[PDB]
Amino acid sequence: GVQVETISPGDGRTFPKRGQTCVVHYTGMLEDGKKFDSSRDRNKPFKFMLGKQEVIRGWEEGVAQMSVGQRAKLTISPDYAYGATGHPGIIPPHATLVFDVELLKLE
Ligand SMILES: CO[C@H]1C[C@@H]2CC[C@@H](C)[C@@](O)(O2)C(=O)C(=O)N2CCCC[C@H]2C(=O)O[C@H]([C@H](C)C[C@@H]2CC[C@@H](O)[C@H](OC)C2)CC(=O)[C@H](C)/C=C(\C)[C@@H](O)[C@@H](OC)C(=O)[C@H](C)C[C@H](C)/C=C/C=C/C=C/1C
Repeated sequence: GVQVETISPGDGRTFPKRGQTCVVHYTGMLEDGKKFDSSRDRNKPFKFMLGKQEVIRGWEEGVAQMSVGQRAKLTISPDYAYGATGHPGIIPPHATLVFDVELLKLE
């Protein structure tokens, strides 16, 4: 599944609702491997709508349990990421992913 380890705590009260836009900064890497993506490097936060199957399961369930201002290490097993197929040209089959995700605001 997805393990969530807090890097910095949020307010512990303001959690995303289903259908709400989450505004996040993230860095993604293969577990004990190469960094493949970082929204911080392009200086523009990433946005997705929760409960719309817009992102991988590990992100859906991981961000759902985070409060505003929280920064966490998400360790996402293959079944909650890109599984046996992988993501063409970037993520190989059976890849465990590690994301550093900070929940900046809700809109
Ligand atoms: C250039 O950068 C890419 C993202 C890259 C792709 C490759 C991966 C390594 C990665 O580097 O991100 C990455 O770090 C990663 O794994 N991500 C992105 C950060 C959130 C978690 C994860 C993810 O789920 O990506 C996502 C993953 C790759 C595919 C989805 C996985 C869940 C599954 O249910 C979806 O089926 C549909 C497909 C990509 C996204 O986060 C984007 C935003 C969402 C989609 C494309 C779909 O949800 C789509 O559905 C029609 C939409 O509703 C969108 C909003 C419609 C508009 C027009 C499309 C915008 C496309 C944006 C693409 C962006 C910014």
